[PDB]
Amino acid sequence: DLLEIYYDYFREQLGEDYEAALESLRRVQALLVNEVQSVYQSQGIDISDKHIEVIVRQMTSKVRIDDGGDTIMLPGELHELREVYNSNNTMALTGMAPAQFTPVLLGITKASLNTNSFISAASFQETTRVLTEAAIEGKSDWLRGLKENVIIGRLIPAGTGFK
Amino acid sequence: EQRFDYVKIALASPERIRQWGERTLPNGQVVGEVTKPETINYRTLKPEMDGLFCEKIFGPAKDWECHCGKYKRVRHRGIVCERCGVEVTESRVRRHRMGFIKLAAPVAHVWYLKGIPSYIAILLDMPLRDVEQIVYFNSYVVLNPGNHSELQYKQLLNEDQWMEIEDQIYAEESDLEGIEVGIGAEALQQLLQDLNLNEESEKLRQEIAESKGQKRAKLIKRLRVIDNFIGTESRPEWMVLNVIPVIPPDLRPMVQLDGGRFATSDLNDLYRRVINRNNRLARLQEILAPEIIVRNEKRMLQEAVDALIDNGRRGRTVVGANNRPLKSLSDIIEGKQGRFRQNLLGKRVDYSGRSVIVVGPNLKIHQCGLPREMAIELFQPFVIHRLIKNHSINNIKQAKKLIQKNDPLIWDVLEEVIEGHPVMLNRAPTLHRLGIQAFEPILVEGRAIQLHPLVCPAFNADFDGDQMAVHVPLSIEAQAEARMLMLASGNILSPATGQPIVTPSQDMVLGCYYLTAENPGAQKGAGRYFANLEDAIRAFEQGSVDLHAWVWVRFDGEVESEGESDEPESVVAADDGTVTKTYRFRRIRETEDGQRLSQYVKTTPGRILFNNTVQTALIH
Amino acid sequence: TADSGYLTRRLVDVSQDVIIHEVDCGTSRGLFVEAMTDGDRILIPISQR
Amino acid sequence: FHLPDLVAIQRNSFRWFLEEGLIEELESFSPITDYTGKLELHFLGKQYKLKRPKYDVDEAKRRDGTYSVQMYVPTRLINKETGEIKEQEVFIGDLPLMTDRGTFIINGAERVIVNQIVRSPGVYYKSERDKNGRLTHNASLIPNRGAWLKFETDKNGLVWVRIDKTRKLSAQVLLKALGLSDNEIYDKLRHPEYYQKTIDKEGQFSEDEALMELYRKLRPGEPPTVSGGQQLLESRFFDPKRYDLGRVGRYKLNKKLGLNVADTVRTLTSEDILAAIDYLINLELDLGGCEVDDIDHLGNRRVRSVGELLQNQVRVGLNRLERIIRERMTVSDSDSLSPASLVNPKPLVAAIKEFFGSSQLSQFMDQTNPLAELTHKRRLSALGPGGLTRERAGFAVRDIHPSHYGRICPIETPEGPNAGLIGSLATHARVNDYGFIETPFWRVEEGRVRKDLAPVYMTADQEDDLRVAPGDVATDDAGYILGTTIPVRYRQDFTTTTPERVDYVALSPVQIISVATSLIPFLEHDDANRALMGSNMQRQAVPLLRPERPLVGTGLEPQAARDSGMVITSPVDGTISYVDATHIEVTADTGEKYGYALQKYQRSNQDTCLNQRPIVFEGDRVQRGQVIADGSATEKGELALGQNILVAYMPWEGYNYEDAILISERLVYDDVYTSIHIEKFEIEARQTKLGPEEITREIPNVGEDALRQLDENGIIRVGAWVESGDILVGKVTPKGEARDVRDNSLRVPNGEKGRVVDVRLFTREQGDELPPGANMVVRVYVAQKRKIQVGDKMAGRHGNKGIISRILPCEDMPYLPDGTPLDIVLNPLGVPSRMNVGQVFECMLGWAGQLLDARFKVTPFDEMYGAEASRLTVNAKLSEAREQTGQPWVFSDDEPGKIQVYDGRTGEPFDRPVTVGRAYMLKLVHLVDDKIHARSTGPYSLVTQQPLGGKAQQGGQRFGEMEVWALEAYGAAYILQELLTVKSDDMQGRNEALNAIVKGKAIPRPGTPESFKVLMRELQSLCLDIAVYKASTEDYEEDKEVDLMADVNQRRTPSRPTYES
Amino acid sequence: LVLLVFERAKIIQGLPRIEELLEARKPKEACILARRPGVAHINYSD
DNA sequence: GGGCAGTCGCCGTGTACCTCTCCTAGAGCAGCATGCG
RNA sequence: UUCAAAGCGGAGAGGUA
DNA sequence: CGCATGCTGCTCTACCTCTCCATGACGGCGACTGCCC
Ligand SMILES: [Mg+2]
Ligand SMILES: [Zn+2]
Repeated sequence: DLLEIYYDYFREQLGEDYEAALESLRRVQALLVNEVQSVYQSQGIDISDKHIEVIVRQMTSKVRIDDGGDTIMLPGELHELREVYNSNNTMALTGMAPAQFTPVLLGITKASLNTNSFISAASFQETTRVLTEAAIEGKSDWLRGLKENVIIGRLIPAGTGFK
Repeated sequence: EQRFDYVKIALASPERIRQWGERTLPNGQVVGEVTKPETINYRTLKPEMDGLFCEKIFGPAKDWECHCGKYKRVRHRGIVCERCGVEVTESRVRRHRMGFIKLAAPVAHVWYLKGIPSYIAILLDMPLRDVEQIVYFNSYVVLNPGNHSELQYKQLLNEDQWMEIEDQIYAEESDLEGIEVGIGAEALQQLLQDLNLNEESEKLRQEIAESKGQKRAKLIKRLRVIDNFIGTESRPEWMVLNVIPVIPPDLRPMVQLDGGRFATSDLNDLYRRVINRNNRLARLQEILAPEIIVRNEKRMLQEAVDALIDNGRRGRTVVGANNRPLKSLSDIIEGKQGRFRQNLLGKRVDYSGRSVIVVGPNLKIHQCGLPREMAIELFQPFVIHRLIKNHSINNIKQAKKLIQKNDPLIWDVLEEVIEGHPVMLNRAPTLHRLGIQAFEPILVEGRAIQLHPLVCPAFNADFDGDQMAVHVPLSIEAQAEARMLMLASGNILSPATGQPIVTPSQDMVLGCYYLTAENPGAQKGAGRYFANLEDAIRAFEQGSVDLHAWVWVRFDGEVESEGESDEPESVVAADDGTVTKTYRFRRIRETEDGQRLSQYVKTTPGRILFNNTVQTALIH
Repeated sequence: TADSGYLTRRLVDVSQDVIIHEVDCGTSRGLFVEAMTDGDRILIPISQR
Repeated sequence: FHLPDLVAIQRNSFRWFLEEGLIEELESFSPITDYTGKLELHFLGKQYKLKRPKYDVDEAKRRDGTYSVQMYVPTRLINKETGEIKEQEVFIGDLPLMTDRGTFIINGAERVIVNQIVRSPGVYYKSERDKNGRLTHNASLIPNRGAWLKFETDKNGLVWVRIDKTRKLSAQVLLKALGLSDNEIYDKLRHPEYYQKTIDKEGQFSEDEALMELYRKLRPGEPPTVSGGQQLLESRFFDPKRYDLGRVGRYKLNKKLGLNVADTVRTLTSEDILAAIDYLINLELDLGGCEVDDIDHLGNRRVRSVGELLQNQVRVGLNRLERIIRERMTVSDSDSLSPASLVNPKPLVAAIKEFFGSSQLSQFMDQTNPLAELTHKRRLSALGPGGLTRERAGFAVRDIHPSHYGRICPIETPEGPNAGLIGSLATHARVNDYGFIETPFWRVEEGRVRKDLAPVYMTADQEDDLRVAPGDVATDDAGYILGTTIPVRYRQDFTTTTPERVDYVALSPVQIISVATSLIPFLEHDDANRALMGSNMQRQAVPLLRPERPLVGTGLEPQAARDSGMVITSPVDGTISYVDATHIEVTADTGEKYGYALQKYQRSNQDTCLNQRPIVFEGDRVQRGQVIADGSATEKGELALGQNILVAYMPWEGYNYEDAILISERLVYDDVYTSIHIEKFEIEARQTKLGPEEITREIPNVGEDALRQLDENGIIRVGAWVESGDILVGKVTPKGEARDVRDNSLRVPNGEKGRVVDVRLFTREQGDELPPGANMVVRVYVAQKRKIQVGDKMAGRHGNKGIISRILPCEDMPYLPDGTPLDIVLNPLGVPSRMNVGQVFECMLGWAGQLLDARFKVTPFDEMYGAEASRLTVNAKLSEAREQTGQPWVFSDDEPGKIQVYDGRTGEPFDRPVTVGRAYMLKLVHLVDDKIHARSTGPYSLVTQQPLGGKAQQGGQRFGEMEVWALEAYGAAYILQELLTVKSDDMQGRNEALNAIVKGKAIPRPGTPESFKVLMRELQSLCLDIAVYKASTEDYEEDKEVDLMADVNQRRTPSRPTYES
Repeated sequence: LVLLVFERAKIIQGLPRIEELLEARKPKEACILARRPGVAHINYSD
């Protein structure tokens, strides 16, 4: 609800919603990072702050689509902020009707099940639900990232197998 | 240049399922259908001709051998026998061929009916309870309400309601032409075939354009599902099964216990139940039995196929010999002990061993001690190659006999085989990347692995019962990469924070503290002047000064004392402009408005030892 | 131990695809780093951060 | 030490089963009648005519059979109308018998039935608090066997009832359906307006509609019936065959609710329900005499042992038998029948066999030494069929309750997933006939302890209103309590009172701990975690070649050894006339002869020796109760698990680092810490459809250089030394293919050697029973002697573990001011951070005892007599030893426990004196000969084609996913890919890699592993259309589906990698 | 006899707090202001 | 219709290694030991 | 010319780090 | 002197239904359900 408060304030004050989304996400990100680091430092444990920043940006990088103007985006879909922004810009450059959106906070388990590869998600949790949804949508997996080249037996795209 | 680029998934049509099985033969008929529930012959350990282990369908049991034994030899390639029609080829093809079972009555797939989202209910605009009642023969459904007033499309009737409607339709008095059809079976195929996705999508969009309230999310879900089916070019009625496939027989094998008893799988029981019920229902349909028994058979067949696909999801679990559930097809893939997490994301490997660890001092970091009984086993192919090339033996069999006989030359070869070959060591709960490291092995005598004391905190190891696992790399790339990226002598800092990770920890810090401390008693030889540090060390080594005495040494360099007085003291302006400033721990003597002439430091022989050791290590 | 292991597995699966592919995105945004202090006392100095 | 028989739970339970446990179940089922009521079967279950066992205990052990008896019950068949009575005796089953030590012998293995701690039957009240609502109270009524009942109070003041797991319903329906008018339920209740509110809100019910509604709610979908509801209630609560409170359930109900119902009636009645409702109302209204219950209290928990569990199994089998009898009796119209031909004992035999062989309450015995054996029979478990489950047990069940005091040990538990779920009975505790644990106390009158008045046993609930003092309080003449303030316990709290106001005193200071923890001297100077470690590790020691008593024992050693039944004491008070390694004879004063036979080099469940040796000589005067022979883990009378060795506390040159141990070479050539281990091998000759199997020495493809030690019958000879890969028994099977036999004779597994000591063999046509289809059985026993070596685990009694890392020649060890080299050097870094201060006390007292030849005994908690008793005693003993010996270097006043030590390599003394003493150390069962394994290539799994797992079958090491993550973090790509494919399941790349390595070429690129193809087939079999595709190069071409299951290279692909030649 | 009421003056956090923070769950505290303003009347009513 | 409290059911809960035990019911059919006149 | 006869799945109980 | 009957080993196949096998775990999230406007 802190995210909603910030988004509403910045939408009432600022004009464009892109900057409101960015500022709201920035403030929530800072709060989360500081809270986790404080909890760890209460004991005698020290970790660098990049390690927590990498994890936290995986939770605050999506948006919920509302009233898509003319793109192929029904309400209720979760999409990356950058993709939505680029599509809206390229569509409204000619003068079309843009789409609305609202930032969301996901979590560490709900975000791992929203990946674009069904092989990674089926091997984590809830295999039958993921496989049924993928079968209905007719999804295809292009084998990018770890945990999918390991299953087939290929060189991982990191390290000495980068190129 | 790779074989494939991506993986795609979709719904299976009956044509595809029949095409997976149903291979052809150089005759006028196809073979790939399972028709009888027999698995194996009791008298002789052979499979039957039409069953879960048949040889006409799944391939021969013994390579280049036919069922009747008439054919043999690898000369016979791609030619089928005549007395029994079994193709002659390798037996490995047995874990490829599939086959299929043809159902006498359609059944519904339980994944698409009983799910957290149910897709049949969403597509048909009906609640899950109504669809579940129409299936399993609990109610009826109206397919055509034509020429009536109180009947609507997709309305659930009942036995008494159907009887009372029959009392009017069968009178045929008037106003009831165009007999309405009701059907107490599934009839889901007819309801799903009646779908007209394009105009349904158009109507749904037209309705969703106007008015929202707060509960248009249902229409949004329906539109999403309809659009998925339109885009994929699938048919919804494929969610109701008409044929099913059968897994190849080596993935459900028969194993023999010690006492001669058989331990068959759980899939064979489920397949047997399905086949038996299907055959019984077909037989009943042939004789034109009363319908009230045919419906019971159909319901039982539905429950059997459902229990094969997924056990205990909708109804009651099927128990086997004991009161324990049987393992279905979904249990193979879904769990923590399923295929994904047990066989694909982690496996068992060759050229590996395990043993207890003890402490080895006098080892250098990047070295480990490997027992002589494990090395001769993990390094066998390299030993054989070296025996063949140098010390010309002959063939591989002679080399293996030489190893078995325990010739003295074996250890001489092994010692030069293993030098320059790194080895990877691992401990059980690998919590970070420093739980696996590479070392260079040294052959030791005994049955325990020797570990350097300076790597214990990284492994979190301890010498009270811990055990370690050993793996070896085979190819040139693995060896170069283990030497250049994982060797234990290049792991100084930690990746979580840049603090050092290889420091003297327990008994070395105590020794350094004792050596470099101070002692008010036991101060023989205090106040003696030495030239350079080596003289002081030589005077201490042959007992003439204590380890804790206070001595003056001549040292031109940089000093760092504790409890120091940064302000100069006892400045004595001597003759000729020479000034000798005397501090608490130094005796610098400086020239007149110039540079430094000499310096002396008051210290302890143990401190001289410590600092000389560090400087010698750095300069050499 | 079970709670710690489950948490680590979830963390690994959420963030497995973060690999370094680019040299520079060319931006001008960042955050403000300051010392971590409990009012009068400081807990983590700015130089360590 | 007032200690009675330590293993008495098992004996009492089995005696109860034999006396009145089988009778009660046999007589509760006897009158079996058919539906016409013409024939009756009566089981006069009072005689049982038990037949004597056909085999002794030793014969059963050595034959690998079962020790049991046969049960025969007399029955009579009565025909109505026409008078016809037939009498006979029917065979019921085989009952395994309990040996003299409290254990069972099933299929030649020793087994023990574990005791189970469960919740007692009765009525339990609880108060639950809503998020925003008031406090609401519920009550649960739980029987021994049957349906459960639940009452609940709502937020508006309404009373609801739940039966089993049906829907909730107002209490008025249940009370009217039971047959109670308004006036009596108004009078019995104490506050009738509270129930009057429910009456008004829910409407008055008459009997007819009460049963109507009860039937409607219990069994929906059926037409209601009055008789239906009546029968449903009668079957639910009032049927002896379907409902049972038990004796304990009736006792608890009467005790809590204050009723007066008879003890013989064991089913629910109306007064119990009325009283439960009244108690709930009073608890809601805060009457004053009502209180909620605690479920972890030891007054609400019970113990079940072998008698009750066997009774339940017998009951189930008897129900099945009655079903069979009723089905079979009516199939014949004409009688032509006898009671023998009517009963079938198969279901009862099957039930008993399943209970004793395949249950999870019957467990394989722990038999490493007598202490482990003794403590395995006194164990209490909270898991099993009728208790808890591992995923459901939480923080509250694994804790220590204040009611465990003197009944369950607070120290001895496992570490890991089983911590707090298995416990051990305390030293003085005993279980009464209801199933509750008791403990003894002495009475205190006017501050005087009456140590001559028969201590009283009291349960947890009884001793809550009394003020009970601990067992360490000091009295002056076994009389008045000294001091002015005394610690007491009142209502589970610790307070202090004047010693004219205490009521009871505990018997002994060790009443709170178990038997394993009672053997640790100077325990009050140790931490609790290390005490747990030491008590657990004392039960993993190995019996040694020549045992030896401790010098600083605690006083309980002679009692912990008398229960294993391996020490022989003379009952005679006479003379000894014949002594031998296998026989002893003692003659009384004209009182005949007593002869004993001794077991020699037998084998335990864990492959350890079970020898027995005599102590006495011929013509010796012997008194009654004197030890005559002793076992393999006892010195004269008492337990002896370790040895006394010289120890010094100091660091060596890095060999003591982090729990490692440095020892001397004297412990190897003096045969200290050497043990005997015996193994058993078995081969079976069966018959096949192709033909039978023959045991003979005519083995094909073998030379006479490998048949030296066979006895021209195909079986090895006694006294032969067998190394690895040696034939023991030669067998040939009739293969089908000239010579048609194949060789699969059994050989010793890799890594085993020793002497052959026994070749006992059994066959048909000789009176031996064999499994079906088999002709003969051959068993071979092989023994070996193992010495201490680098990699073995050593331990002490105070929790100090270690692994041996070096064995120094005796001229390198540090030595004393008399020239004696030390035996072991221990690191002092491990003492202060773990707080084992008692080991130093033990070392110093052992030093004094060795110098005096004294063998002291110290009991735990010894500071009630002085301020610092242990230090003063140790200092006085050391000073006395110094004065008696005459050597001044023994004891110094400046550094009491420290003396000077020299360097054996250079001869120079160390800078400061160190602590030396005599320590009692033990050798554990974790030896490095059983932990080393290696593999290059071997068998593979059938489905996945991955290497097998297991030391006994040439298995591989698992590379889990955490190691995969670690290799991914390093940037490794080629090591990982080589591990995943070429070394695991790339069926064609394995042979190519091996041949390339042998030939010296480069290893070729891998392919797709087999597990991925297996997964694709499994997913296709679920009606999923999954495939792999290759993208199209040009624009409008279609993507092409790639066929994985088709090798393109027509080259050899064997199942296992093979060497080319 | 009685049940006295009093106010005591009285924190460390561990794994549950970290799991709750990383999974973005809903705790039960911390009423949050929604609009800027500049005055906070406590309004101790009757 | 709108809006619920309240309730029912499914998902999830550390890694590596070692030792021991046991593993489908019922019915049908054929050949050998036992008490009696 | 051929290889070739030693490997098997599940459930329960306990232990070491 | 010989004749009639119970016990044991092997073989061969087929499966559904209950009085339900339990009613001491805890959190999260989605889909029915009765009740009050
Ligand atoms: Mg350890
Ligand atoms: Zn043929």
